[PDB]
Amino acid sequence: AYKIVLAGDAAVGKSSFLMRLCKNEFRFQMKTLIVDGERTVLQLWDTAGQERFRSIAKSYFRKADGVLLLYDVTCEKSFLNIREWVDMIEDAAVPIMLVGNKADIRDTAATEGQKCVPGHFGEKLAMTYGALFCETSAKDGSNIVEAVLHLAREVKK
Amino acid sequence: AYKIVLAGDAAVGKSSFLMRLCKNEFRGVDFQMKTLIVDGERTVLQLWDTAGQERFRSIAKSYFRKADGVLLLYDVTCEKSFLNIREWVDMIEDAAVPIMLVGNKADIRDTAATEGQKCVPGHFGEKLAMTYGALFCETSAKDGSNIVEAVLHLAREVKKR
Ligand SMILES: Nc1nc2c(ncn2[C@@H]2O[C@H](COP(=O)(O)OP(=O)(O)O)[C@@H](O)[C@H]2O)c(=O)[nH]1
Ligand SMILES: Nc1nc2c(ncn2[C@@H]2O[C@H](COP(=O)(O)OP(=O)(O)O)[C@@H](O)[C@H]2O)c(=O)[nH]1
Repeated sequence: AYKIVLAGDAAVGKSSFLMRLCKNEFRFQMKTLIVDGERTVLQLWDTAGQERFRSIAKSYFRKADGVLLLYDVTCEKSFLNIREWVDMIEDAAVPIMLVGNKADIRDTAATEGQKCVPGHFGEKLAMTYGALFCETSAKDGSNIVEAVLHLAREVKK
Repeated sequence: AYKIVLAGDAAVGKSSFLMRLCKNEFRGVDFQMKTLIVDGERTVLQLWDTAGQERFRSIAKSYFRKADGVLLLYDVTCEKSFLNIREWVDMIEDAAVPIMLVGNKADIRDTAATEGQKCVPGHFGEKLAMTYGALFCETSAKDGSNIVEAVLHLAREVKKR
């Protein structure tokens, strides 16, 4: 099994991402992917409930084969804090997949004149880090399985 | 595209350097594509900086490993930023690459010296660059002095590897 860690600030949607991926619903865990030819099993750890414990995050990053690092496209601070998480991963570690989650609210946010992190900011930040990038919605399921497959393919190298 | 990172202490003028270079103006991650003519040929640069991330040593190192070259800035009117050049060079040499040492804000040297404030003379900048085998240049993001020239000098050394 490949050990995959979900990290990012509280309230970015880590628990929701896992439930959508594993149980297909919105309100460690095991996940079998078919990646290219092969059956590929993931063991999925998350830092939800424990985000403030740097030592726990760091320990997870040490045992990780790969990291899914979420921010929330509607929460600017969660995107600013990506630097805090990546520094911890670079020190303790591994493929990183940067995920702009909650992409489904962007239209609502935009309509009501509220600020969202544009996707190209995430693409560019991810590029500087040598990280993959993906926008997802744990709510409507969009890109959820695809983000994890893109990470798994990079881990299998 | 050659990958070029700007580094150095906060407030040395990394953003201002990039904005002057890429947009010819002075007023997420700073990230710009820039085409230069180096000798005969078109040469594409992928440029970013460590503004907002200076205190993250693991990220800095990751950036220095990924760079084809570094523009490393200090502020000629701020001695501490110059002394810290030695910390930055250690990280760059530990990580990996051509370095261009840039003494930025050269336009303020007269204002500093008029007001009794200490500045780093270019001779000291050149001497530190020679210690490390780095290129050296003084620049001003504010008035545009030597900004493109610095980058071209680095790009030539990067193409030579
Ligand atoms: N609209 C929307 N809400 C989401 C999404 N993902 C999570 N949420 C909501 O964001 C809040 C925080 O989500 P949660 O999964 O608990 O985040 P965690 O703290 O990172 O584990 C909850 O109210 C979720 O319903 C998403 O993709 N879209
Ligand atoms: N006078 C002068 N000021 C500059 C120059 N470059 C940057 N600054 C100013 O110094 C401050 C820090 O610059 P900034 O680009 O944000 O530096 P950074 O933290 O390294 O990215 C800003 O207020 C700039 O306007 C320069 O060449 N001359």
